[PDB]
Amino acid sequence: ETELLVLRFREFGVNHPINLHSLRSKSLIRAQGKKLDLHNRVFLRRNVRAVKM
Amino acid sequence: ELNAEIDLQKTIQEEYKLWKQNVPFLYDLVITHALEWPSLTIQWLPDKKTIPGTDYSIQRLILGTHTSGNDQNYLQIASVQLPNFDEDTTEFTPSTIRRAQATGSYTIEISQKIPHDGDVNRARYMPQKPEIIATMGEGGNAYIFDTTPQAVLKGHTAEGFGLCWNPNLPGNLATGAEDQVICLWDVQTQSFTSSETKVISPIAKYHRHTDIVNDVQFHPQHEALLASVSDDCTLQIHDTRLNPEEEAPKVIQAHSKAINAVAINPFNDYLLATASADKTVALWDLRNPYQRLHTLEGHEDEVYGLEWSPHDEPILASSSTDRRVCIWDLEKIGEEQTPEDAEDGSPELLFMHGGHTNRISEFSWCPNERWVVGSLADDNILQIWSPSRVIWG
Ligand SMILES: [Br-]
Ligand SMILES: [Br-]
Ligand SMILES: [Br-]
Repeated sequence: ETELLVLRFREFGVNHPINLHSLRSKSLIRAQGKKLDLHNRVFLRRNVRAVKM
Repeated sequence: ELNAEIDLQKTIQEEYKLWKQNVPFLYDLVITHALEWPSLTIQWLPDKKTIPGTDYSIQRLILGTHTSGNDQNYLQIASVQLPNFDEDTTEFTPSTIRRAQATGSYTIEISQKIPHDGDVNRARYMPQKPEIIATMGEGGNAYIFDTTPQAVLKGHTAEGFGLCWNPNLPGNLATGAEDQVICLWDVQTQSFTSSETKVISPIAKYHRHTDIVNDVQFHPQHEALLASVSDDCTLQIHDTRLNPEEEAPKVIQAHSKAINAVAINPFNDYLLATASADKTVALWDLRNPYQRLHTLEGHEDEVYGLEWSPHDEPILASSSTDRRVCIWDLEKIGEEQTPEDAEDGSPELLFMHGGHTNRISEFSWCPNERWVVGSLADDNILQIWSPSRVIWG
């Protein structure tokens, strides 16, 4: 006694190991880039765009 | 407080309506089913059978009950008519074997109901012998059943939820409970008859955690490595060959809040995940164990459930009291996003399942299908779902 909310048949046709040292550096490097871009800004980017327009 | 409860029940109703509106654009398959009793546990059994003359296959789920009153508890096996919805998983050439449709009707029957003593806190089939199921039951006893009780395991002095078979040593079992203890067991099913219930005592007891032991798992490729996580905020790695009185060879302060689950990658022998009350999943390299690889952020409340995909090394699922099951793709870690895309969260958050209207109890990846998950919540609803191949392919 089951409700089928959606069924979409998958037609015919459409796996490398993770290097953990590479994952660790990508995690840390992305965190550096996201603190520089987003955290405690020193000016509002929208201010600059308005003045340059 | 009354207002909080009103607002929460309102928010959930709106969320569920909004989800249903978007289900056609999110999934290739969604099946819902109201169980007679809510279950605390779910696990797909390994077998799938294409049924000749139909548009479905039969696959099976291990469920339990938790009545907590004066009603009888049961270990249950449910049989699901899984519709043939995927060209890749079914041999359609014999055209007695038909393709399923959105208009089709598919059933779920309780195919086996075995009386169980107390809440079924967790149930797992022995990998080497799938007819054998271990449970965590009343007061901390663990129970063994032959589905084609056979034993009771006495050692815990409080109920528990950690339970795992050793995939490289048949009949070897580890358990962890709210008595702060981990017990190791040798379950020889040879002894089993059908008449009597054998009483087994532990082969070893670990007094290494200082709070509730929430989860244990053996390494898939090392018969002596046991991982455990606890409300004491530690992840611990035990060598079962060593003196139990000794400390665990490694104790990792993995989170600063309770750790509810541990999951060891089935393809990458050093990759391990922990799920915590701090709303986060942490990833670890066992070779470099005191420094976290990465933090998976996105859940809005405590994380309790955690299971790697059995088919794809970088794919991980987690569940939370935020009523979501999330699926993460480790290969996307560190990518950049447009501001609009970032509103949905980190790039490695691949998919979110928001169909449940209560706390999620447990989920289980379907081993015989592509990206199919069975998940449970407090309100007796079972969901069997599969995200759109457009998203993950
Ligand atoms: Br590596
Ligand atoms: Br401005
Ligand atoms: Br297991």
